[PDB]
Amino acid sequence: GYSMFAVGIGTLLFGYWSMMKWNRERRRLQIEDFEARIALMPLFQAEKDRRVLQMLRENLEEEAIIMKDVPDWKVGESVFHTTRWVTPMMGELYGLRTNEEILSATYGFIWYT
Amino acid sequence: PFFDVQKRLGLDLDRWMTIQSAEQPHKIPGRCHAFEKEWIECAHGIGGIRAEKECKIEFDDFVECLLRQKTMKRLSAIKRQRDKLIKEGKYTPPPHHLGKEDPRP
Amino acid sequence: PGIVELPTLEDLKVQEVKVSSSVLKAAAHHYGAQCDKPNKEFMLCRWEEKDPRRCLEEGKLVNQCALDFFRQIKRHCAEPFTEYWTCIDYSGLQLFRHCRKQQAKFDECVLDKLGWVRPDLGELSKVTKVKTDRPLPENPYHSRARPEPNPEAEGDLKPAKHGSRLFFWTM
Amino acid sequence: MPLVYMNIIMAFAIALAGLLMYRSHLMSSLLCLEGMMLSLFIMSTLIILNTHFTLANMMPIILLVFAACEAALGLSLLVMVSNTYGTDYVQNLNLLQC
Amino acid sequence: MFMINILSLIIPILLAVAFLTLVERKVLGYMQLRKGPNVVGPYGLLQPIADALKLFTKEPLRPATSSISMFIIAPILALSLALTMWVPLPMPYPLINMNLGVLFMLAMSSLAVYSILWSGWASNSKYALIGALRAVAQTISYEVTLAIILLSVLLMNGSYTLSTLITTQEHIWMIFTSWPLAMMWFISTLAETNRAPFDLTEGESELVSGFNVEYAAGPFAMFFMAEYANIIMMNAFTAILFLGASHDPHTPELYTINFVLKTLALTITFLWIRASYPRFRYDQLMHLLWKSFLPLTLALCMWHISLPIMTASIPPQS
Amino acid sequence: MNPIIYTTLIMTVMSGTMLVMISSHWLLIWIGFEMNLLAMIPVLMKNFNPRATEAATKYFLTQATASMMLMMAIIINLLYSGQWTITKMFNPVAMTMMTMALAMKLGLSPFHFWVPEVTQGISLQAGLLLLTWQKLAPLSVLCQISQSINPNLMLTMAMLSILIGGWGGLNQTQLRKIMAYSSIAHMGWMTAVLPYNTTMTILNLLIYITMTLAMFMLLIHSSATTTLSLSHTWNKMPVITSLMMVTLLSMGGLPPLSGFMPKWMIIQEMTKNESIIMPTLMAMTALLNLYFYMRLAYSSSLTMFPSTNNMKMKWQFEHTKQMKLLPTMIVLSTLVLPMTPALSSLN
Amino acid sequence: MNIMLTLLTNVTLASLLVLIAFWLPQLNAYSEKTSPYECGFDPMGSARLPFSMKFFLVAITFLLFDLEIALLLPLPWASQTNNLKTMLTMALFLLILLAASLAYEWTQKGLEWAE
Amino acid sequence: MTMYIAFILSTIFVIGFVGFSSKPSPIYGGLGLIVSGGVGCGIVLNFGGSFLGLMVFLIYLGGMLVVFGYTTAMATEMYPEVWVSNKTVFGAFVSGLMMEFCMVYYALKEEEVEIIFKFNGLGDWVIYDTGDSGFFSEEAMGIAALYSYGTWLVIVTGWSLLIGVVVIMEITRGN
Amino acid sequence: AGRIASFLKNAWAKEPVLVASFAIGGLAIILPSLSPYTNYAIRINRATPYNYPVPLRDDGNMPDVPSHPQDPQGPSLEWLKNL
Ligand SMILES: CCCCCCCCCCCCCCCCC[C@@H](O)O[C@H](CO[C@H](O)CCCCCCCCCCCCCCC)COP(=O)(O)OCC[N+](C)(C)C
Ligand SMILES: CCCCCCCCCCCCCCCCC[C@@H](O)O[C@H](CO[C@H](O)CCCCCCCCCCCCCCC)COP(=O)(O)OCC[N+](C)(C)C
Ligand SMILES: CCCCCCCC/C=C\CCCCCCCC(=O)O[C@H](COC(=O)CCCCCCC/C=C/CCCCCCCC)COP(=O)(O)OCCN
Ligand SMILES: CCCCCCCC/C=C\CCCCCCCC(=O)O[C@H](COC(=O)CCCCCCC/C=C/CCCCCCCC)COP(=O)(O)OCCN
Repeated sequence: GYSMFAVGIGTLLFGYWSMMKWNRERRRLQIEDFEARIALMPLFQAEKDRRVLQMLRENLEEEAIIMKDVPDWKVGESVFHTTRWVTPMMGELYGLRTNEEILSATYGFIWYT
Repeated sequence: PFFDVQKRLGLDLDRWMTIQSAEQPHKIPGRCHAFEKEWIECAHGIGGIRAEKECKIEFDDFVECLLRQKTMKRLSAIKRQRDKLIKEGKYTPPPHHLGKEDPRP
Repeated sequence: PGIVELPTLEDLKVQEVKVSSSVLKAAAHHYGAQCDKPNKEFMLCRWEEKDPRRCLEEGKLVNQCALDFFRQIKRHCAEPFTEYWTCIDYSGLQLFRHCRKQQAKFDECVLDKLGWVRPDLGELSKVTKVKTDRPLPENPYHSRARPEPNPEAEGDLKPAKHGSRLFFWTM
Repeated sequence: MPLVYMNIIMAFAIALAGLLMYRSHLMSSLLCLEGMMLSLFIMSTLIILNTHFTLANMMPIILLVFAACEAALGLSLLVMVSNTYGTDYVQNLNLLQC
Repeated sequence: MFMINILSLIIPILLAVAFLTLVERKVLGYMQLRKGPNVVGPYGLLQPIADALKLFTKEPLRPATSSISMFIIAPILALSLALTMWVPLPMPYPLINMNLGVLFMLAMSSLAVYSILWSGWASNSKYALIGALRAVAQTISYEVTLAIILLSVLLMNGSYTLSTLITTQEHIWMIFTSWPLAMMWFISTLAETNRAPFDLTEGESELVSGFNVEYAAGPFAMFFMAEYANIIMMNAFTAILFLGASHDPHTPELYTINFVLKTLALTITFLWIRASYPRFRYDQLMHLLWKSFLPLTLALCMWHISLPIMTASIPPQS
Repeated sequence: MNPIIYTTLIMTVMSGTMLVMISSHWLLIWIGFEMNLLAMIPVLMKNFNPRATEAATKYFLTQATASMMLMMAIIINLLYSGQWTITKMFNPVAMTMMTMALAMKLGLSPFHFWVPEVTQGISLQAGLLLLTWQKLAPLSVLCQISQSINPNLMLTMAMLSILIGGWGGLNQTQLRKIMAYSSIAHMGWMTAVLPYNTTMTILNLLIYITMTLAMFMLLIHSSATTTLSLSHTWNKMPVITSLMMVTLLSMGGLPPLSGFMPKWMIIQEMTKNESIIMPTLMAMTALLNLYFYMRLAYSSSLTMFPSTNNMKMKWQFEHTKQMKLLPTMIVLSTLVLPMTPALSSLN
Repeated sequence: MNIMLTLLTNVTLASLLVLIAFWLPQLNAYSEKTSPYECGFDPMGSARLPFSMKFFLVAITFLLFDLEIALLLPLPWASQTNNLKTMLTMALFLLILLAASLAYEWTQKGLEWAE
Repeated sequence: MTMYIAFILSTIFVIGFVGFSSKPSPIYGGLGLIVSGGVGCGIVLNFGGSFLGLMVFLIYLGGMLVVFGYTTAMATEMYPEVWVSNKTVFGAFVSGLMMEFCMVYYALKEEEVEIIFKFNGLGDWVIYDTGDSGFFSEEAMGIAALYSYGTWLVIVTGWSLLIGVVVIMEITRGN
Repeated sequence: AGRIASFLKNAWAKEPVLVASFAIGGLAIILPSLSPYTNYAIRINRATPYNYPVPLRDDGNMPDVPSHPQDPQGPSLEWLKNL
């Protein structure tokens, strides 16, 4: 009776100590790769800004070509009263593009398994 | 009717969850954080009756961000005109809207 | 509502950094150590202007500094870095802990040839200060003028004239 | 609004009509009530995900919780009704008039 | 190339089930001082094939009083769910990589009970009804305790991703930190797979055949394929949870072999238990799960919430 | 039921109401309603019998449907504006659904059908709770969203409630159904003035609660649930029947009694908004409530009905349990008209 | 997309197994053969008659306890919050009331099956 | 537009709702609600809410098991009804299917305000946000915030669950 | 004093499972308030950089703010490595 309980608690304490050490190491490693991501973030931000702006400009040029016959249509007219930057809705970015890359931009991360 | 215990005691039982622009975990922003912030700062302290008239611009922008109805109508109009032009063959879509672009990082 | 102003395709052009994500992850610590100043300037512009159109030149400087960093690495010792990022690239989760020997060789090379010290744990996540000549934006939200409030309550409180003035009550 | 929002709202309307239009079994009405709760869960979750309102990601769960309470409550009542009549027919609940 | 992976998963599982029938028969035989199947093929290696061929060439009967739609749907649901349970399991790489693989397993397991429920009800026979209601009682007995045990165990993993469990147990088996929980978890799996001493929905000596008494030939065989596949799957899940095999990214076959050996050991332990003990009464199972397992499980959930905070050992990946 | 469990359930009902009335978040108001209903169901079944079970089932079905509609309205309002605060509904469809849900919870016509039956199926103490405390939460919610309510729908429901309360009460011999129809008519009076002045709504609520508490306590004191049972009370406790007759006259709104003060304050308020036809119809319809109150007073106190021999034995025993607040309740139900201006303290 | 394909494959395999079972063998179906089984004899009543449940209270209690599972599964993510003292208090508080509700039902004979 | 998978899932959601709202035997109504719960889980998963969809599916599986047991105990009759064994049930089912078809047609071929507002189509993919950042799931963070931000919610929910246990104990007492 | 000892002996003899459950739950409740490593857990949680550290504009009055990650100023995770 006593011996069985003593062995059980001893095993539990050994496991607790081992897992404490391993989990502290895991937290340190996670901090490290989070720092790697933080170091890489500004470059990704710059490229994302340029990519979004180029897609919007290409859509603007194509819309200028397409809507030259409609009489009372302003090219690149906002739908907001405010003049500050509004983050583009992904429908605007991929509105005039093919179905496969729209499926990509919409469901690629969710469907990736 | 409304016994306003929270403000009397400074308790904050549920006010942390009422608006989209209020202290999210890990500073994750709402999709319409700027619009709601502008509308709330416009309408603060002037009363509901005055806010319904004098902050209509901010509220309309906030609603447009929420539902994107005007954006969808504009995209539909552009797509319809493009389809009409392509069916008759007057307009030809460029390579970079057909999958033949030069991608960038 | 007005026309949205967009940059031309010409001024959106830049010399891209065309290395894969494993190479970037392998170089990331020294990259954040060396190219800190332009990256921080760009990110300060980014969170202050709240507009990608207003921080294009700083993004170009970010690209240029990254290209110079990678060119310097390629010039001094490319083989240790190549083995390191190949080992990194094999992992499906791209783990640092599985490639410590190659990382040690790369670190020793960049320390001996370039005097590059790998940042310690906790350093790349510090909030730092940036000195800039860019003026602080005045109305980044493009806010309208706030409506005037209701004026105020002022004066001394007098008893109600002839009481409540309900139908027949004299008080 | 997208077709999905109107589909969820239609599901709620159908469940409410099912609850309001009774047949013999009380269990069928309880199922309609649970269906209304399910449609509310789906609709609120879709709105909260679409607008990225992080702190209301917890409210549908709480919603579910009180749904359970209702369900439990209803089932309890059904038991008593059955113990009185041997059926769960809503026709038997006619001792009380207007 | 993904369909090739689907096939390379599902077909070997079916062969493993077929030969697990033989393995259980021979293990029970040798524990009962006899031999078991050794005539049909060398050492009975051809017995599963003969059984399958006999079952699929025998006439299936549609009972006159039965509801045919659910009567046919239930075996399909059982077998398809049993096959689906395997796709998030990392061996060491999963076919489907999910953030919440544990929750997916829980939900699919909760859905698999309706196969027994609907087969028993749509049989429109009294013994099948008794088996279905016993399935209702069994789920009510085990579900809450199993979920809370799984949560308490995964508090040290840091997430619900199954592959992360490999990283969590790189230096020690998790059973050395939570052997009480594992104990109950093991018993819970016995109740979840309808295995002796908790084979109540079947109960050969009580209700002839229970929920599937009216089934014959192919659908009957489908029900047993589903049950044995579930046995192997649950034992593999237990091996992943509590017996963490070291994984080398350049030689994953070592992990695969070690994992298969551990799963085989757990399955043989199930067969051993079936050979050893009498059957529970189905109210006694409820009382065991609600008066002994549940209080200890709640206390251990409290303890496993407090322990990482007390010792500063919270895992990563919020 | 165990007394400790009963106290816990009563305090849970009260806590649900308080949660409704102190919350600024729609979800917490909904939770308060759910908690109130969950704790309220067992109180209706405290005295177990088939009638109590049927009443509890009808009540739960009605309130659960209303709660579903209320949550749907909240979600629609959130969809058209990312708002959780209870200020003013931004979508008219959501506002209509919310108004219908709150009317169903209150029992306003045409969602009044459940009010008599449930009141008949439960005990007098449960009826007291159901007809007094259960009105606070929906009325508080309605007061908070008063500016958003469409006047036509609310006024239609209020006029229907007054008419149906009078007509239904005209046909009743059971006292609990009489109280239920009285409650429906008074709820119509309360909700008629809500779009114009919530202080008048609060004043009417307080006065009605006082008179309803007085009547239920007087009915519990003289343990009568039918007209003929109440007709015996003069031969055992004449003071009780006299007080009941005066309180009944007050409930009918006759001056100089207190029950006149709410209607007088409401009609007057409506005339400040160029509303004359509706107040005129409202008073002329409240005449029906007065009629069946007068009939009850005729049968109870103004004449003497035949009694039974065994009543002699009841002459030898006093009432074991005394109601502390019954005298204050009667006095407040009758003699407070001269203190009418004090209603300014309610805004 | 891959999970949908997996589900379709599994369901199709099971359905084809059923088709093979019902179309390959020789069928000789008659009324005596298809009649309900009750070990030698015709059933006295219907199998659709009400079957009394003696654990009905435990079944209702399971519904409330199953939603306690919904409130506790976000715990691994909750341990990553900065204010651990608050979450630990609320996590422990939620498990205490679950233990108290089980204790209340246990002491009031709620876990005993109907006789 | 994009394979309309979500539109198909929502249509099946409505179909299962019609299945259980036409009110056949509660066995089939429970099955219909299970189908609706599964497809609703799928709908929520297609919008990024994995945890919410999986949990609602699990909860409704448990609830429908309890409902199946209670149906066998107290909601059975000699001949349980299916959607084609009764003129009323079949009529309700067909009416629901046809009015769903009418709404879908009138919404996708032209743009009309049915009850609240209008719709043109364009698929769900338009209303997405294209945000690019994070080593975590926003849904998981928001749900886990219940233990740090939602103390009041935890208190009221736990009290309600304890009271619900007491309440079901009281209601089924009898006497 | 002796009454509780007899009650515990009886409970250990008849219902050891409940005794173990109550003991474990009580330890789980009380031990965290007496542990010195709870604060270490809070500090470790606050040291995890989930989002980007946005730089502050230099105003010439920030002596405790680093100008570079490797500058000595700012928080230090030295305590974490030795743990
Ligand atoms: C592991 C899972 C995947 C396996 C992969 C294969 C999947 C096979 C699919 C399952 C079906 C196979 C069952 C094997 C036997 C075939 C059953 C049926 O199809 O055959 C007969 C089909 O015959 C039809 O009844 C009539 C024949 C023609 C009907 C018209 C259909 C169109 C054909 C036109 C012919 C023109 C040329 C066609 C070829 C180019 C049915 O006869 P029936 O007696 O009832 O039923 C008892 C069957 N018995 C006799 C074997 C016991
Ligand atoms: C005035 C009358 C007092 C007695 C009667 C009270 C009746 C109501 C019951 C209890 C009222 C609770 C009100 C307090 C609301 C909690 C929120 C506030 O106090 O702060 C929380 C303090 O939480 C503490 O843990 C206190 C909660 C402990 C209460 C649990 C048990 C007591 C409840 C008992 C009654 C409930 C019903 C019966 C249950 C058995 C969290 O603060 P913190 O996280 O730092 O910072 C939040 C901001 N962040 C997130 C941005 C960082
Ligand atoms: C410093 C703090 C540490 C925290 C505390 C840690 C120490 C905890 C010490 C206690 C741990 C005990 C855990 C065991 C849980 C169950 C114990 C129990 O009481 O259950 C039994 C019953 O449980 C059983 O015996 C199960 C019956 C079925 C057995 C089936 C096969 C037997 C198991 C074979 C081997 C199991 C291997 C499991 C591990 C597999 C690896 C994953 C109670 O039932 P009764 O005896 O009838 O009495 C109660 C009513 N009067
Ligand atoms: C402060 C932390 C608290 C939180 C931790 C607890 C987590 C969950 C544990 C509780 C779960 C629910 C408990 C249910 C209570 C059961 C009540 C009951 O009914 O008891 C009787 C039995 O009576 C008992 O309760 C047993 C003894 C009294 C309770 C158990 C001991 C209480 C605490 C003892 C340990 C204290 C701490 C350890 C000290 C160690 C020495 C220093 C049940 O038996 P029956 O089924 O009726 O019998 C029929 C068949 N014979």
